[PDB]
This record gives sequence, C-alpha cells and structure tokens, in this order.
Amino acid sequence: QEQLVESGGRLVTPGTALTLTCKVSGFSLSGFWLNWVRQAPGKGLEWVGAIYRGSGSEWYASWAKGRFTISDTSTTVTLKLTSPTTEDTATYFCAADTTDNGYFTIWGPGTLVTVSS
Amino acid sequence: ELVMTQTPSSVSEPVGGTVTIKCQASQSISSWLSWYQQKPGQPPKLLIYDASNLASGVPSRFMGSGSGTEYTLTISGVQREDAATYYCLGGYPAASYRTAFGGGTELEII
Amino acid sequence: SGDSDEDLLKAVRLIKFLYQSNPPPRNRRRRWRERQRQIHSISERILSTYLG
Repeated sequence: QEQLVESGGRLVTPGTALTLTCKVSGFSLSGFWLNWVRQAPGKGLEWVGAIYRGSGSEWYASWAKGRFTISDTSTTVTLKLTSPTTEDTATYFCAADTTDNGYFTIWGPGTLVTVSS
Repeated sequence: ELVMTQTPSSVSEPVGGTVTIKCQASQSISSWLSWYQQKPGQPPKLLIYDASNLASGVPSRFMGSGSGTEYTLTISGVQREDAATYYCLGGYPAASYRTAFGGGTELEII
Repeated sequence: SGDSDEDLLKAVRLIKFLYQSNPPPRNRRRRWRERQRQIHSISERILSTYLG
C-alpha cells in the first residue's frame, strides 16, 4: 500500500547543486501534503517544506527559502539543494500527510546527504 | 515563525513510572499538534494526532492533551521499549507561521 | 510585507483548490458534506493565522 522511498543522497562539495527524489506509491488519494524533514547527525528533526500534490502549492521554512526547491512529478516529489553548505549535512526524509489535517502518517527511510570541502 | 519549545531535553524513568513531556507553541495552533517517537537508525513514528487522539497501533499508555498553548505527552506505564527520542510537530504548512518540530526529548529507562 | 502578502495569496489559492477538489455529486452526499465541513474548518484555521 502507501510507500515513500527517498534517493539521491551523496557526498558533495559545498555549492554543488543536488536533487533528492521521493518515490510516491500506493496512495489512493490524489492531493495531499508531501513534506521534507531533515536530521543532522545527533540532532533533532527540522521541517524543510512541503508541496500539496494536486497543485503547485509549495511552502518553505524561513531558513529553507531560496536554498531548497520542492517540485512535483507524476509519481515523485523532488527536493533540490540549490547551493549546499556543510550546515546542510543531514538525512532527508519525505513524510506524507494522508488526511490534510497537518500530521505525518507515512515516512520514507531517509537519504543521507554529506556536505564536505 | 512558529516555535515549539519542548521540555525536558532528557528524562530517566524506571519501568512502570509515568513520563510527562511538554511542548509550548509560540502561536495559537489549536489541535494542529502531533507527537512522534524516534529510535536510532529508524524514521519517526506517529503516536498522537489532533493533540489528543491515539494513533493506529500505539499502546494505550501514550496519552496526548492540550490546553491553549501548552501540550502534554504522558506515558503512564513506561516499558523498556519506550527508550527513544520524542518530538512534537505544531502548526500547518500553509499557515502564516508554517509548521515546526520541538527540539526533542531523549527518554532513558532505568 | 511582500512575503506575507504573497503567503496569504498562496494560502487563498490553495483553499480555492481544495473546494474545487470537492465538487457536488445518498451515501455520496453524506460523504460530500463531511469533506466540505473539513475543508471549511481547515480554511477557517489557515485564514485565522493571517488575521491575528
């Protein structure tokens, strides 16, 4: 049934544009919020942003705006890191809201991004 | 804009004890509050939704409550498997103040 | 000013899209009503965040 798989996690030099993909499968729903959450090693969860899948409605955290672009595809949602820094080193998870009520019911296992000079 | 202040940072409780975890919202979020459990190497798991509703397949020992700006996660009879890190999530993506996670609570079991 | 102005416009456009995803159709009407009540409370709550 409902499944999320993130891919694209690599070791990158700071400023190297990188795209992560969230493969979206088994969702009966058409429109729903597909969220991006990051976790730096040994740190807490941080909300990056979300897109409401039926539309082109993108929403970003104050710190994320300009540095991250969420894009919707037919069977995928991507997160592009426009110009990463060492501070962007994290596991990136995609999380789906299945009700439109704000909470995350389905999560992907995560994809690790390392940013070193 | 929205800040979720989560307290305490760490808690140590023996088996069968009660754990109280608090989240304070910097803005009025109403029932836009959920609780998550995260264990090492795993993605987080939903515990509580709409501030006080128990999620599908979660032990009855996990309780959520909210009064105005203050939200509480209570674990009544703590078990060894409850050793994890806990997070609240407040707000909504399209709200003026966005959505935000609390800083988390690391629970250790004696 | 402009960031908040844009957000509010983006939020209303999103609210309209949600209403447009619930077009009117016994069991189907009960289902339709539940979903409208839900979109209404979400809209009311989203909008309140921009009203103070």
